[PDB]
Amino acid sequence: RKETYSSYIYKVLKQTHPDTGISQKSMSILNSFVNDIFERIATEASKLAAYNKKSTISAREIQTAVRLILPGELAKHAVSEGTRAVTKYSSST
Amino acid sequence: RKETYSSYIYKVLKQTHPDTGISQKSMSILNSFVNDIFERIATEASKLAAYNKKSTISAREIQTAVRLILPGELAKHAVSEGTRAVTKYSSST
Amino acid sequence: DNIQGITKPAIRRLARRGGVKRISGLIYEETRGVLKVFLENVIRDAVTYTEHAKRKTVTAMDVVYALKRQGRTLYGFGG
Amino acid sequence: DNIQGITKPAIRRLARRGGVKRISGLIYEETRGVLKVFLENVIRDAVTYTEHAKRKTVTAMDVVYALKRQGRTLYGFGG
Amino acid sequence: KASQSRSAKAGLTFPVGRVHRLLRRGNYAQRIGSGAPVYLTAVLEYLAAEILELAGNAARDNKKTRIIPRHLQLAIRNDDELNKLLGNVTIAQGGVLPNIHQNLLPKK
Amino acid sequence: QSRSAKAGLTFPVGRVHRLLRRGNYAQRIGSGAPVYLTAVLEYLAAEILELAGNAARDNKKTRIIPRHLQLAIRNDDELNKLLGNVTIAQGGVLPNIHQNLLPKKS
Amino acid sequence: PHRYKPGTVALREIRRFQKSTELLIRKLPFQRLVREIAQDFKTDLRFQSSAIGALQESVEAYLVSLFEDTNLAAIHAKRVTIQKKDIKLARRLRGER
Amino acid sequence: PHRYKPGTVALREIRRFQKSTELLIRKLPFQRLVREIAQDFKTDLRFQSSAIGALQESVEAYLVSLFEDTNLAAIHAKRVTIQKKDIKLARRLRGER
DNA sequence: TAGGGAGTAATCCCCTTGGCGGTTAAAACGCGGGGGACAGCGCGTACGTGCGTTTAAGCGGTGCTAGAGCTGTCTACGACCAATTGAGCGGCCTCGGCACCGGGATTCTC
DNA sequence: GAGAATCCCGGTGCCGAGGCCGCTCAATTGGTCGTAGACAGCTCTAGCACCGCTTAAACGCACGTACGCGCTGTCCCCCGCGTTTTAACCGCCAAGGGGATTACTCCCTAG
Repeated sequence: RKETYSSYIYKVLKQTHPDTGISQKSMSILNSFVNDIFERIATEASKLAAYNKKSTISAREIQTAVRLILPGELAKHAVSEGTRAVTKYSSST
Repeated sequence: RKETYSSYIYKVLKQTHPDTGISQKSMSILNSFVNDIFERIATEASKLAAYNKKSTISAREIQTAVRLILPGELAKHAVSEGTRAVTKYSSST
Repeated sequence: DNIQGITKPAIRRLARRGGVKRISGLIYEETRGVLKVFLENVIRDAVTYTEHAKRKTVTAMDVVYALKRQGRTLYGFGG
Repeated sequence: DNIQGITKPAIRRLARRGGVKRISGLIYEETRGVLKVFLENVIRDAVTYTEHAKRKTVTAMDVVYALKRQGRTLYGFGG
Repeated sequence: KASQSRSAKAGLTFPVGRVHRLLRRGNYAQRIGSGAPVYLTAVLEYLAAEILELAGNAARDNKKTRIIPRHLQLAIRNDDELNKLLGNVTIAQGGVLPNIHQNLLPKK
Repeated sequence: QSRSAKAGLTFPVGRVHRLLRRGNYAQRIGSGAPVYLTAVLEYLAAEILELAGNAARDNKKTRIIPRHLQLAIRNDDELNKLLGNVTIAQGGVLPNIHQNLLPKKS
Repeated sequence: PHRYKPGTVALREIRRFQKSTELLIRKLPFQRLVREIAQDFKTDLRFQSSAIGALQESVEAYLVSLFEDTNLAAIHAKRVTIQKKDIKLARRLRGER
Repeated sequence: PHRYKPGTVALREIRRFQKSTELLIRKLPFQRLVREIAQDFKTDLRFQSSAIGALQESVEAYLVSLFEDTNLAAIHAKRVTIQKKDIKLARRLRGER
C-alpha cells in the first residue's frame, strides 16, 4: 500500500485539458512538487504558531504563511481562492 | 520571567580562564548561538526520526546529526565526548 | 528629500571599510538603488509578523526572526 | 583511469550546454577538481544516511535527501 | 444520514481529510483547527491548477498530446514568479532554455 | 541529585530535556539523548569560550568584546564555514589588503 | 607645500576603519528612511529602538559583504576603480535577482 | 570545397545541444567513479541505478549553472575565451571556497 | 463525551513619540592636478577542423545470491501522575577596566 | 633631509560589570501500564559479475587563422584641500498609548 495524489491532479487536468496525456515521471515531479509546497507551508505555519505562544493551528496562521511564502499576486489569488473555499465550507447551516 | 544560560557559561569560562571578563552583548550573542545550534540539531533529529519511521529520539539520531552538519574534527570530538558522557551516565545509573 | 537621508561620506565610509582605493561617483546612487530594494525586502516580512502578533509596534524580536527566515540569522538582540 | 573516467569531449558537452564559445585546455583538470570537491560533500552525506539506516546499499531515497540538505533539491525521484 | 466528504462541501477535488490526516500526525502542532485543511487544500488546488495550465499550454505549443518534463521545465522557467519560487530546484530531465549573449553573435 | 552532576557536566540537562519534550519534535523521547545534547553543547561552548579567551589575551584585554568574538570565529576555517551565514553585531571585518591595491615596489 | 599622493591617505584611513568597527551610518536619517518606507502599508507605526540598531547592523553587513565581492570583481577586471557593471556582475554571481 | 567560419557551425552545435535533452556523460565511467569515491568512506557498498541517475543529474545541473556563471564572468573580463581564473572567481563570488 | 485553550477585558505602568535648544562635527561646494581608463595597432599561438585509427561504451543475455522487506512476538523504556525541595532569576549593592584626555617618541612620505 | 601622522606612557571620574540574599516555581523521585523497538525468522526482488558483437565515439597528429596579449597616447574625471552651513546629537520634561497580566468562560477540538 502506497499513497499518491494521481487521480485528483488527473481530474484537475481533465477539467481544463480533456485531450492531453500523461507521463508517469511527470506525476513523479508534480507529486514531489505538491508535497514540497505542503512541506514548507506546514512548517512555516507551525513555526509561526510556536512564535505566538499558541498551541492551535487555524486558518489565519496558514494565511500568514501563504502571504510569507508566495509572491504577491499569487499570494492574493491564493488567499482569494482559500477564503472563498473556507466561506463556502463554513456555510454548513 | 525568562530563562537564561548565564551561570553555566560563566562556570565553564572560569573553568577554562580564571581572569577573563565578559559583556552582556556577548552573552546575548552566544545565547543566540546556543539556541541556534540547539534548534538546528533538534529539527534535524526530528527530521531523521520521522524519516526512519521512528517515534522516539535516541542518542543514535543526534549522533548521526552531529556527524552530518558539524565540521569533521569537531564532529568526532563531539562524538567522543558525548559517548564518554553516555557511558558516564550508564555506569552511574 | 527624505530619501536623501543617507549621505555620500557615509557611503565613502562603507566603501573604505571594504578596502577600495578608488571610488567612482556613480557607485553612491548604485548602492542607493541596491539598498532601497534590500531593506524593503525585510520590511516585507517584519510588519506581517507584527500584524499576525496583533501588535502595532515592531521590536527587535520579529526583525531577527525575519532575517532568520530569509537566511542571515543575526546574533546580539536575542533570538 | 578512474578520475579521468570522464572524457575530454564530456566537459565539451557540458560546456556547449552552457552556451560557451571558446574553451581552454587547462580547465579540464580544474573542472575535474570541482567534481572531486562536489562528490565528496555529496556522498559523505549519502553514506551517513546509508549506514544510519542499517543498510550497505544506497537507495534512491538517501541520495535525494542528501541533495535536499544543501539546497540543490531535485524532483522526479521523490517517491 | 449518509453525507459525503468535506472536499465537495468546500467544492474541491483534492482530499481534505487526507490533508487533515497529514497535518495531524505530521507533528506540526498539538492541536489542529477545523478550517486549516480546507484552506491548505484550496491553496494546493490553485497551485496545481496553474502548473497544469502552463504545462498544457506548453504541450500545445510543441504540437504533442502528452506532458513531457521538458514542457514542465519550460513552463516553470519561462514564467517569473514560478522562477522565483522554484529557483533552487532542478527538474529531473528538464534541459536548459536557449539563450545567446548579444556580443557573442556574429555582429559584423 | 542533579543529572548534570551525575553526568559530569555543568549544563542544565533538565532544562534542555524540557525544551526538547515541549518543543514538538517527536511523540516519544530518549533519556540519554538530552545528556548527549548537553555534552555536545558544553563542548562547543567551552571551545568557543577558549577561542574567545585567547583572542582576548592576544590583544591585552581581560574583557570579552564582540570584536574579539569576530576575531575568534573568522580565523578558524571550520568554524568559519560553520557560521558562513551568520552576521555578528559590533564585530567588524578582518583586515585584508590586496596585493595589487598595495602601491610601490619592494 | 606638502601635497600627498592620491590614494595613500585613502589606504591609511582604510586601515583606521579596519581597526574600527563602529557604526558608519547616521541614526536619525535612517530612522526617517525606515519610517517613510514602512508607512506605505499600515500607518501610525510605533518603532522600538533596538530594531533600528538591528536594521543598521544588517544593512552595514550586507553593504560590506557586497563590497568585498565587487572588489574581487574589480580586481579581476584588471582595474582599480569600480563601476556599475562590477556591481551587476556581483549581484548576478551571488544570486539575488 | 566549401568550408565554414570557425564560430558559425559552433553556433549550430550550441543550438543542437541546447535543444537536445539527452545525457552527456557515459554511465559506466561515472558509475566506476562514484563506486571508487564511495569506497573511501565505507566498503562493501552496493548501489541503485535510480541513485546513479539522481547523482548524474545533480552534477550535470551543477556544471551547467557554474558554466554560464564562468561564461558571464569571462565576458565581464572583455574576453571570449574562458580561463581558470574565471572559474576561481565564479567559485569565490558564488560562495563555495 | 470532556476539559482546557483562546477570548474577552480591565488595569497598571513604561517607553516612546514630539518638542524643546545649543553647538559642532561634518557635509556641500568649488578648485588644482595626476595617474587611470579609453581605443588602437601589431605579434604570435592556441583552439578549431579534419581524417586515420583504435576501444571500450552499449545491449543484451544469463547466472547467482545478498539483502530488502514483511510478519510475529515480547518486555522494558518511557509517558503519566503526585509529592517534594533547591537553585537560578532578580533587586540591590559596591568598585576598578577601559575610554578619554594630555603630551612625548617614532615611522613613512615627500 | 622635514612633517603630518601615528604609537606609546601616565592621570581621571564612572558607570556599568561582579556578589548576595529572598524565594518561587521547576527539576527530581517514585509508581503504573500499555505500547513501540528489537530480535528472530521468513519470502523473492534486485544488485553484481561476465561473455560477446557492434560501432559510434574518442585519441592523435597536422595546420591555419582569428584572438589573447604587449605597448602607447591621451582626455579627464576622480582625489586632496580650503570655506560655509546645516542638520545631527546630547540633556531633558511631559503624555498617553500600547503591552502584560490577571481572571472567568465556554466551545470545540482530542479521543
